Amino acid sequence: GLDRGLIAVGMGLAVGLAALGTGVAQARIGAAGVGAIAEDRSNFGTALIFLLLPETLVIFGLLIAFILNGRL
Amino acid sequence: GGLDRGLIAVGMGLAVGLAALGTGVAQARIGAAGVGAIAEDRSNFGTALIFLLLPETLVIFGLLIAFILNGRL
Amino acid sequence: GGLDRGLIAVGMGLAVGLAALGTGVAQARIGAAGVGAIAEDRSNFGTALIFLLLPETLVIFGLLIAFILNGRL
Amino acid sequence: GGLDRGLIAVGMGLAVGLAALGTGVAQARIGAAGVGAIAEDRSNFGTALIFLLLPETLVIFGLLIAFILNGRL
Amino acid sequence: GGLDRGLIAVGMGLAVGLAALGTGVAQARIGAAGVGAIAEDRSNFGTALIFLLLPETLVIFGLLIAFILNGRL
Amino acid sequence: GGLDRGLIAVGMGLAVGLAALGTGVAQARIGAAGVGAIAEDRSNFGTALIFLLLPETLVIFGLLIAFILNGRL
Amino acid sequence: GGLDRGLIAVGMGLAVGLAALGTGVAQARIGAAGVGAIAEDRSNFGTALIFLLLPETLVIFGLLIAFILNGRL
Amino acid sequence: SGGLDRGLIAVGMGLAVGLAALGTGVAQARIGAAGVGAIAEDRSNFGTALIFLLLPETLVIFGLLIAFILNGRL
Amino acid sequence: GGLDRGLIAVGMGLAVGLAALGTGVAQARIGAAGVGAIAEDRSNFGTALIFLLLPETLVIFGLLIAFILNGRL
Amino acid sequence: GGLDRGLIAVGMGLAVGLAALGTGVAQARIGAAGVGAIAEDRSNFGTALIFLLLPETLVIFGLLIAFILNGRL
Amino acid sequence: GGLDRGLIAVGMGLAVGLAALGTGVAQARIGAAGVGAIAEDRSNFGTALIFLLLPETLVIFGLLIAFILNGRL
Amino acid sequence: GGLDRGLIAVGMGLAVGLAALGTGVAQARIGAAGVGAIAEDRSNFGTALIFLLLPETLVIFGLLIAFILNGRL
Amino acid sequence: AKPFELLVSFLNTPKYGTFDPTPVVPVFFPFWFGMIVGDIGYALLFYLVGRWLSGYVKRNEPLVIDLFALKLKPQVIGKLVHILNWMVFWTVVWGVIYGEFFGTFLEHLGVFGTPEHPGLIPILIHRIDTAKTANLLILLSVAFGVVLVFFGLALRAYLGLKHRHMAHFWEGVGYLGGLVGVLALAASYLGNLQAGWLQGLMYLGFGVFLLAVLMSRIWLMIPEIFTQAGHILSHIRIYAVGAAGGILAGLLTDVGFALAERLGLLGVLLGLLVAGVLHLLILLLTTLGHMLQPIRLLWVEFFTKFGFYEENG
Repeated sequence: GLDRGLIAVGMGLAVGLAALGTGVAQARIGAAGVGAIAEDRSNFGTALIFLLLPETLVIFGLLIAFILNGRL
Repeated sequence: GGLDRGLIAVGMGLAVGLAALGTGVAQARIGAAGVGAIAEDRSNFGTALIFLLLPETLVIFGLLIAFILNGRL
Repeated sequence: GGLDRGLIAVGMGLAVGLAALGTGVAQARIGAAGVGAIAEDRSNFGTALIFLLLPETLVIFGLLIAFILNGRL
Repeated sequence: GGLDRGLIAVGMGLAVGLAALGTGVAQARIGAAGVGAIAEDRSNFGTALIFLLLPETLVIFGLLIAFILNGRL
Repeated sequence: GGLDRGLIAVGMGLAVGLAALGTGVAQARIGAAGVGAIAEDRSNFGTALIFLLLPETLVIFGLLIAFILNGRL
Repeated sequence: GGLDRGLIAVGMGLAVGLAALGTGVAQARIGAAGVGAIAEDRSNFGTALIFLLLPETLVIFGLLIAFILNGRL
Repeated sequence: GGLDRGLIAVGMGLAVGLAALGTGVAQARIGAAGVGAIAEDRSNFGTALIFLLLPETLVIFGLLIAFILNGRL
Repeated sequence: SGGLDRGLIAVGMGLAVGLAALGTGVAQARIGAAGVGAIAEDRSNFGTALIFLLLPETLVIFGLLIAFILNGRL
Repeated sequence: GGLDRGLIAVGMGLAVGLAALGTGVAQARIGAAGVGAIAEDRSNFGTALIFLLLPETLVIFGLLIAFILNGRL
Repeated sequence: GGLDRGLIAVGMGLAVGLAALGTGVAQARIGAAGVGAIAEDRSNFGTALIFLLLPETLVIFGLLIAFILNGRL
Repeated sequence: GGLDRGLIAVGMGLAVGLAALGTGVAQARIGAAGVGAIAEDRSNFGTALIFLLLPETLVIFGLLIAFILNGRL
Repeated sequence: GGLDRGLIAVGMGLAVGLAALGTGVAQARIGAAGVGAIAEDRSNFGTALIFLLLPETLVIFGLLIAFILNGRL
Repeated sequence: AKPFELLVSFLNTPKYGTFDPTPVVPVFFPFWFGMIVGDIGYALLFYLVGRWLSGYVKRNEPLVIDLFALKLKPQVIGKLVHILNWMVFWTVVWGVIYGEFFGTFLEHLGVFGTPEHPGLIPILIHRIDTAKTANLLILLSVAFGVVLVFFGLALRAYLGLKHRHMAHFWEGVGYLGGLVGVLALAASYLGNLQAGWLQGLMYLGFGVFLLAVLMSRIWLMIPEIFTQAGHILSHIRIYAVGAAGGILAGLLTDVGFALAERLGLLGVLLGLLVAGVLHLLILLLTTLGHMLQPIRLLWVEFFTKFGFYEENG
């Protein structure tokens, strides 16, 4: 059963590339958020709205990695 | 040699990861809507988030094209 | 058997993946450009979405390239 | 023979996807730069569409080289 | 036996390294604006630190898969 | 015989796609300048189109070498 | 057989290398911001140091996984 | 072909020509943008921009010819 | 004698030179600001040069793991 | 012939191609700066021509190595 | 396994290869600022070039690893 | 000597190619600043040229390793 | 010798008391140029161009190039012609040294003397052999750089001898000691591994090098020693370019031969014209850089390095 190792490398690269995807989107939004908080500290809730939208992308990869584990 | 599953699963893994990277690079530069909203008109939040909610259609596309690969087994 | 056909999932998956990231790169820049129009004018909003929803012919083409080899499977 | 009949379809993914992100970055810069004219004039929509709809020739090449030998098997 | 034990290790290592560099990329650009904000006043210290504690979720997500995998080993 | 068709296939595919990517990344930069150039007058229209015309020669070479190596089959 | 004991060696390697690269790209921007801000005011040397001494913490996981992976021999 | 020599040399040729083409395009990008910016008033001397854009063409040809000849002589 | 004894060597560079990439990209951003600070004022030589070296903690880890993996030979 | 005689060829190709990459990336910035300098003082054309092609040596090493490797045929 | 001493060659070359640009990226950004500094004060060449010699130190690691790997055969 | 010579061969080209890239990445940014300095003042050819010749100290590597290992083979 | 002084004069003026470097170039540069010159058939066209410019000279043409809007000075061009005489000479003799030219009939009959074909027309280099031709290609370009850099460091040391900046005279011979030590170590490593006098040479080399360090801890001098120790190895680029040009010309001539004969009766009358067109266009593209490469090598590695960073008047 050598495919039992190929599933591991596949899920690892999947979750890693998902981490790259969610880790690159913070560029403009972080600067915008800190600039708005410096502009107005009352903008906590509005700022934190944007900072959670791309972070859900990792969920799909970890779900598919988890469900492909059970194929063994 | 009956190996079929793993060399499917590696492609299954990389497809959704590349799609996630695409959505990330899409979402990266569109953050100017937030500062464009709060600094000028906070009421434009919907007109901002409509652009936020569109690009993630491609990972939704990538979900089923990876799911069908497991269904072959 | 198995090894003769399991490799195809890599080829279509990579294709749809980097097509997705290419269209994400396109969408990011054009959306970052497109926000300024609606930010300063609510009227030209309509043409902007027409300009935003152009770069999708490549991903459906990748879908078809996946589907032909799925049929060949 | 062997899995060489499956190895031929691997190049289809590269051929599609590389032209895909090529046009991705192409219209990424062009259409984002193109909206300056529509920000000031409705009439210049045609020429801007001419700029952003010229360079797609690369993906047709990937399509035709996909069709040129997929029928070998 | 054999020819199985290295694959799990290299996959886990690739996953965790990619997650770590993604966290680094996320922190890099926000750090400069945090430096500017704390250079404005000491009062921005906590409100700048609250942003940097967010992306570490990726690393703890990556590493947990190694434990179950080498427990399977 | 017939055990290496996939290798020449993927080689020509990567060649033509990589040439396409190079042409696209050149086209993005040249079109960004050209669309701003047309914003002043129509007199620069034809004189700008030649600059975007020239990098198309690169994919011609890849298509030529692929097609002449398609004749190996 | 027995080459799995050699195949695990790269697994530590790419992980620690990618972690180091992510660390470095994290330190780059924050250190540039710190040295730029500290020139106009040296009183904030402690705050700048305790700020930019932060994303290097991901390295401790790379050595941890390195020691627990090669310890399996 | 006991070994898969034709594919082995073909992938190397493809890598060579693709990387050469992308490097030439990367070189051409900035110089073309700057030349287009220059010729907004340099119709008197656009030929300098023409010859400066012409010179990176020499980068493709040697890789192209070596890729051609490493297979064409066998 | 298995293939592992020669397989050990390939893992070293992927760690050490990639950490070298991280250190170089870290040094590049801070060096310009540092030399600017020195040009405007030589008195800041110490408080700048203390930041000129620090990312090389990564490369000593890389050499450490590289040699300690070579010890298994 | 043999498998090595084909396997040798990939190293030469990647070497010369990525050397061409280095020459092009070196060429772009210096050429753009040179034509920026020549735009308002045309007399300095006989000066910039030295610098704008000086790094051409890079590909020459690659083709030298290529002639060495094909000499082992 | 007589192929063990065959793949020791690629590790040395890859190591020195990625270490090369990992070095070069530092001089890339520091040199422009250094020659900007020398453009207005000609006594600053000594304090500039010392920065240009800092990133040269770590190229030695790949070649010494290569030599000690050559000590096996 | 069996079918191994291609493995030794491919590692040579990667080193010299990436050395060329490391030279070019520095050369691109340094040359633009140097020619910008020399455009406004004729009195700086030597100080610019000595710094432009500095990155050429990197390309000397890789090739000598290739020679000595080919002689070893 | 006097015409060559123009090229140096573009740079900063020397200081009186420093020796004139102009007589170095006219003997060393032209035969370095000769190594790109398997192309000898097309350098007769360069001779024709020189004849054309001499016709301008006897006309005393104040030429203006419409493309670059540059002004030409008639008295300068005669210096250029007398310079080009020697490189045309080195052109001819180096193309003879190659031995191989396009009229080689070995593709059809064994007329030219080679190891493959023991003919009556001996050709020294067939450009196919790679066993000893490679080593002979390396060796001379290795030796030339070593001789010239030793001469440069020796004359810089003798300039340091006169004025009391003689503190850097010691480091000048320290460079020599370091170079001979590393050369001995390198030659002992890949060579036939005899090491006795090699050990003595490296011992004396790093000993006399470390003697110069005891003068003063100069923080700046210690890393750049490795840099010029690669600049000496940078001299190997000379034969690389020449081999690139020569093998390209040879393969293009073989393409002309193939289109002539290997196409059968249909291709007999066609291939030579397009082969010549390709040759002339690639020469037009390449010869400018190939000309400027050796002159800039000697111009920056020897001429600028020994004495042309300092004062001027």
